[PDB]
Amino acid sequence: SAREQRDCEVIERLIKSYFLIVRKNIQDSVPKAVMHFLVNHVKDTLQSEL
Amino acid sequence: ETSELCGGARICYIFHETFGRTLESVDPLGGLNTIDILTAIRNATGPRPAL
Amino acid sequence: GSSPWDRFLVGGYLSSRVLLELLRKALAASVNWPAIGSLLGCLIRPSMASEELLL
Amino acid sequence: TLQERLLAFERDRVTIPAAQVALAKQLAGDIALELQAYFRSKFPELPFGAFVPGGPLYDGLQAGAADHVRLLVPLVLEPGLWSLVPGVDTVARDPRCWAVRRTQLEFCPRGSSPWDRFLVGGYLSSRVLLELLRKALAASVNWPAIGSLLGCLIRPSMASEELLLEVQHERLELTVAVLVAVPGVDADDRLLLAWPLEGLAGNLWLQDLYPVEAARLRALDDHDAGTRRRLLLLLCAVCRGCSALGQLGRGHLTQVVLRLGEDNVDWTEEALGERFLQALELLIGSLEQASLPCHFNPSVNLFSSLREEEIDDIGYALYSGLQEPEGLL
Repeated sequence: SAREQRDCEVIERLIKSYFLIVRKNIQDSVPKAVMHFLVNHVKDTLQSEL
Repeated sequence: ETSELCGGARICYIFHETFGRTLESVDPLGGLNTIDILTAIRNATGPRPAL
Repeated sequence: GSSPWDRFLVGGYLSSRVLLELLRKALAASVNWPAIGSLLGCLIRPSMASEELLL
Repeated sequence: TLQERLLAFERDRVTIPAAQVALAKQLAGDIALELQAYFRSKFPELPFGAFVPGGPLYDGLQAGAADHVRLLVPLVLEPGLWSLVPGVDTVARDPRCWAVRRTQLEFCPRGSSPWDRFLVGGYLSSRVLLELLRKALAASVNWPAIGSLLGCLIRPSMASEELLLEVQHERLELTVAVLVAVPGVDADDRLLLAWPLEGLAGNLWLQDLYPVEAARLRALDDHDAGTRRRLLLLLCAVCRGCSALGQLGRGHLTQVVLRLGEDNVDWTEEALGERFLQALELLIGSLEQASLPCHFNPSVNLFSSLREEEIDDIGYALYSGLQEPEGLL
């Protein structure tokens, strides 16, 4: 099929576009989680821990 | 002491030069074999007919 | 049982019949003709007689 | 004509501005020197030699940023404790790859050499070496200091062991292919490259015959003041300016030109057009056979990684190149 291949190409474009949106968000999301749950946490906890 | 990047901005490096770039290398068209996708959408239809 | 062709062994002879039955079944349904048609850009399917295919 | 077009084509498409070339060579040395200093402090236990810049940038004319800066990192193995083995001789039977065997353990047991940190079974691990050194480049190296020092943006690639000059202040961008390899021979040519084999044993190595091939074409030209390398340089630019030839790299062209080089024809600039078409004919024929045996190792088919149909299509594209020579230029 050819028409369906063209429809598949549309799907591929939708996949790429949405994926990149998701990935872009992840690029900021993770760092923040690490800072929040690990870095900033122990930054304050350690004193009481020690 | 001036030396290898560490402690602070090294993590900034991790969150950009390492991590950000790492993600930039991922896909976005990876795995997308047109023909396999055509199979996948046939599977997505399933036992029924489709418009 | 030592040869793979012994699955077609009836009495002491190789069964062309059973071979045909399995291979025609493979073409009849097992083969993913939707993948073949999608790949080659065409409509290809199995015939309804002997062991033939139709474009 | 083709002859005239090739001459212009060299000037217009082969030549990569001398300013960029000189800057690239400067940075090649600067990066090497920084990494030398870094490895001295990062891996003081290992006997790393002085790193050597090379490749097209030096090997030919003004290549500049057209291809990678090759950077040798010398794995000075302790003579007598390590030995070269063919991959085919082992269970992982791949003659194209090589193994470095640890020996003399009855006099120098594992833990005595610094290279024994890479000792798996009884062989030197190219894989672990790559993992650590790529990690060093990936993060350990202070690329902010390098960029600040040299006045540029330099960082590590996201594949193999390469570096990227994102931009030197003087309008220059380029990439560096870091070749971590055992010095190898006293000819300063053949190296044992820390190869990144994914299959079989990833500890295996690659016999680097690049400078051997380059020296051979140089020697062949020096034998009769010929222009074999000039043809190669033209072909390189043709591939750069032709997406159909994106599957045929410098290595592919090198094998063809080595075959061409081993001949006695008009090797002067006046017959660039003639030999250009001859190069096309030889390459196309190889493509029609879907087979390009390496000049220094005929068991290596350089077209074996390419689709037969695409291989033929490349030959057809080049065939139209024969029909309209200047259309490749």
